Amino acid sequence: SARDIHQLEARIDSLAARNSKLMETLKEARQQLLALREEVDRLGQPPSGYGVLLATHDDDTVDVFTSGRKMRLTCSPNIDAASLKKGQTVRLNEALTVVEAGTFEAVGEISTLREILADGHRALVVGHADEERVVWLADPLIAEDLPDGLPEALNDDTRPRKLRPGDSLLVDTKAGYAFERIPLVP
Amino acid sequence: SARDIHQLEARIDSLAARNSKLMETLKEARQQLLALREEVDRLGQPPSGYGVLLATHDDDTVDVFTSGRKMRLTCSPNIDAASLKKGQTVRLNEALTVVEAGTFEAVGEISTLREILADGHRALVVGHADEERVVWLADPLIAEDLPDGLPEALNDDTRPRKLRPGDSLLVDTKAGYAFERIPLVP
Amino acid sequence: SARDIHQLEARIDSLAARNSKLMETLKEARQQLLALREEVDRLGQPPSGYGVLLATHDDDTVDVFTSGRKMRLTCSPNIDAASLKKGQTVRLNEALTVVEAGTFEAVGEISTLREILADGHRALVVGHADEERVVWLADPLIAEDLPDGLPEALNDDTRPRKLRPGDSLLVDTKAGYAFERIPLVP
Amino acid sequence: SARDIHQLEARIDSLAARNSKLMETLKEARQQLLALREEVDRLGQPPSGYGVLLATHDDDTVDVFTSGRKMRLTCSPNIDAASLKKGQTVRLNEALTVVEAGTFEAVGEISTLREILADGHRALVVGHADEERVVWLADPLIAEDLPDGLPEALNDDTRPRKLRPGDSLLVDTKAGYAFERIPLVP
Amino acid sequence: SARDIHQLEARIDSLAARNSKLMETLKEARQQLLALREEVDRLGQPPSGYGVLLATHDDDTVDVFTSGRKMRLTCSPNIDAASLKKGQTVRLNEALTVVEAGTFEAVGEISTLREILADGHRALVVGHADEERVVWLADPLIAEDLPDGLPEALNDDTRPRKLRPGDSLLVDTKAGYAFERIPLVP
Amino acid sequence: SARDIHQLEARIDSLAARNSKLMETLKEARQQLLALREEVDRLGQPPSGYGVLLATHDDDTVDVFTSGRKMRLTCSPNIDAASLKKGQTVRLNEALTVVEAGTFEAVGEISTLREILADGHRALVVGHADEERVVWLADPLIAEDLPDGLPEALNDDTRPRKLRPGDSLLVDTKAGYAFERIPLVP
Repeated sequence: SARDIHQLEARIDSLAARNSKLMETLKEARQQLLALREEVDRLGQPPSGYGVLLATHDDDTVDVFTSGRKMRLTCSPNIDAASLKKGQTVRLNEALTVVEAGTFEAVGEISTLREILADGHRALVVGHADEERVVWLADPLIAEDLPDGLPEALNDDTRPRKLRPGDSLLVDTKAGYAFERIPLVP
Repeated sequence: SARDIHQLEARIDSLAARNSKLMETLKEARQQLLALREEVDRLGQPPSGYGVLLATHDDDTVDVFTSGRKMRLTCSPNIDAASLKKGQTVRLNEALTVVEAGTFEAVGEISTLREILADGHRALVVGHADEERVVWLADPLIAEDLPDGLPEALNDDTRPRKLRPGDSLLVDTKAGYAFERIPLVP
Repeated sequence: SARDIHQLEARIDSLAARNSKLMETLKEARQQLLALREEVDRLGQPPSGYGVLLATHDDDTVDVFTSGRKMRLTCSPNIDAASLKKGQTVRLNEALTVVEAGTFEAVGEISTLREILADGHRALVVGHADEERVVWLADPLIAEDLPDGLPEALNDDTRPRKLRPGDSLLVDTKAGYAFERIPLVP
Repeated sequence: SARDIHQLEARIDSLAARNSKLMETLKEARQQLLALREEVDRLGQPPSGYGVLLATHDDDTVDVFTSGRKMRLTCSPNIDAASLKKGQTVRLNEALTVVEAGTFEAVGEISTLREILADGHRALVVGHADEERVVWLADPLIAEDLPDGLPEALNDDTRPRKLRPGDSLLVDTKAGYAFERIPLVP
Repeated sequence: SARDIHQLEARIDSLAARNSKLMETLKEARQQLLALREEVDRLGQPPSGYGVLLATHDDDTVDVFTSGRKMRLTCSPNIDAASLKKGQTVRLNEALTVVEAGTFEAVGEISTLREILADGHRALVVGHADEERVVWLADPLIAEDLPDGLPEALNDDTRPRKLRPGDSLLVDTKAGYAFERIPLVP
Repeated sequence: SARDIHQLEARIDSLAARNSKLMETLKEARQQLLALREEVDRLGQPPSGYGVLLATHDDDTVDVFTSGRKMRLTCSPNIDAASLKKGQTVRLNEALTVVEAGTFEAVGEISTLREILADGHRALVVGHADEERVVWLADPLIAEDLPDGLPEALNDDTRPRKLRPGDSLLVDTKAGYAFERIPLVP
């Protein structure tokens, strides 16, 4: 027979055609993604401002505290929402839209703390003119595996301990955070 | 005339399984380009303001306290018309229109409580250097079912009670509320 | 005669015509007013800000004090400019245009008062760090039929009196107002 | 043929007095729709700013002090180019252009007067905690015809005088003026 | 010959033409300048703001300090850059662009000064609550021909001297300037 | 026929030297209209912001401190990549993009130095009333080649040294740095 031959020579074209047009739509999608993901680094571009991170949400939002208010902010793709730590300094572009995580604020108000609260997250800190406030503790100061502390009879060690009613802390009253311990010798 | 039909059946059987390896990788391209495009499509929609709740109105409206000032603004169809409590933190969108309820601002100044006021609603508190301001109390400080306390002849106070003058309670002098009590120890 | 009949049948049409077109222009004016006055309630719509009222004018203006300056502000139709009392919290829409009157600011700075002034409107109040300032008194504290006083030998009454050099007042140093008396037990 | 003419004379006499009841109610519609439309047409024109007057210039210009800062701006044709006195309240329109004179800011800080100054224009006053600032005086404190005083050997001072050091006078340290004297009593 | 005559009658036109068109281009330039220089007085027009002059550059720019930041600002033609004195109140139009020079600030914070620095330009002033700060000195207080000082035994002269560890100064802590001496008598 | 040729040679010789007096004054018009137009063309280009330098990044970026806040922004491909020192006063254009090094903010608060810190980068200084803050030090306070000092048994300290606790050093607590040291004398 001579109809089968013409029936195949027709399927081969009906398949070469679907192969030309598919190979192209991929290039179109792989060009498209390299553009969208080039866009996401355009988001992390300077000039950018800095807020403290108050708390994490489930739906990829953050309570950040920036420019003096509590804001609830959408963050970038590029940023890993699990590994965001309470009270860490984040970065943010024009329209606020988070784009990095960062150290902890390292400079500022010192105040001595008077006790840790039932919560286990908040301190009674006492600032400078016998002023008392209640801050959140930056995850790093209640942190899981922090050494007992040991006594105070092999003198000044200052290496990282769990928190004592005595220590001096670096805080941001404006925000609501503790941040780090400090050696004082009074 | 029979090799002709192998050739064909062999170009075919070869394309249709290149056609199906592409089918499958183009699927897994669209599925990454569409999950990314929604994340980015979310970053477009503006962020959220937060503010303290100052009083319900027999209107639809509320007196909140947002980016510094005392404003009166409407609620969205979807939140509990009047069953949010005086002085809780709420969320607010771009055009300023409440949309959630929340916790209780839980960090801030500590004052002592000079005496609850005339009408059982305001307190007169003394701040950090003696200066006396008069604050609204927020519901869970005067809710209906709070134990009279007993006098103090067994020790421990950590558990909910009616406000006795003397108590150190926490307060946001720029907004006007007190928000929770503090387990004092000397 | 047959000219009079045609002369009336012509006046009746010349009057039926003026009656069709008048009945319509009214509907046009009564629709127009229901739109203008619907607009005036669109003005009192949320989101809205709140200022203190300094003093009233003849030509429907107010000296209000909102967001930190003195402003001379036009108010809404809906508003009864003679029932406005010096130092009364008003409300204001987007472009500042008053739209309600209201209670009295109820929370804030307590200070004690050292004397009323020859004016009979202004006080020497003495705040917290032996700081002295001079506020306007909210009409309610010099009000006409304020019961005299009587001594203090049937003890604590705290029901409304005329104002003593003793009492503690709720003020807004920012604005310049007193607002209410307070029972301090001392 | 005579009933015909009653009928007519009776349709007429009936319309022309429906025509005149409408005439009159449409009048009283236009008279409410036009009195309202002017009130609303007024709410369009922007509100007014206020500021203190810092010094006449032999130009047309004044150095006033408005939304917090110290600006120099023109006067409107219609106010008396030179006859307004150093440090009185003035009104200002949207494009900042003075338009009125006013009273004297009548409420604020109270300082004592340490000694009038070198040139007879500035005072050195001590504020509420001991800081000493140096303020301009406003005309009615150094105007030309003020009683030399008398020593004090009969009591009551409430009447206009030349400033004796000691006198507590009232002042607006962020703007720089003093504004009026105060009856002391011990 | 008759070709020379036609050769001159042609140069005279070729020169009358260059004379018509030149006389016009001048009017065009002299009209243009009277417009540009009319523009430069339109720049010094009210409403205008007031900054302190920090330091002068060579390239017609200034470090002024206005509205709380340090700014490097271009000034107008009309203004003589080498007659600008460190710490002199300047004026500035809408877009900041200097347009006058001025007196010195005249009112403000008094503090006594503990010493002049090795620099010879900066003082250790000491403000009110035993607060120490370090200001630039307005040229006028280290000025070249400042008479000596002399002892203090022909009593209070107050007439202009060179600066002592004793005197009280008028300063702007916000800017960083001293400005003038003051005769206190304690 | 010969007067004809004087006439001509005399109109010519007269125009061509009016033509050359204009030539020359039009030159001196263009030369003033173009030197002015460039001065004015400069006043168009926006002014400059300044801010403190908070830390180099192994990116291309810096953490500066500008119009009050703490931002991270890029450098102009012409300033020294990372050989600018921590906490020096840089300048910034309109779109906020650094463009220069500068001196050292030389005026401000004076504090005493309690003890240099753990990692030799932050100090803990006490301020003016007793509050203690923790500040970044700016290169020249801890650069490499600074004399150990010697003890105090001959006098005069004015010359560069390593920071001994006690020293009064200047500092800008809102930004975070200290900046230079002060020759103390009791």
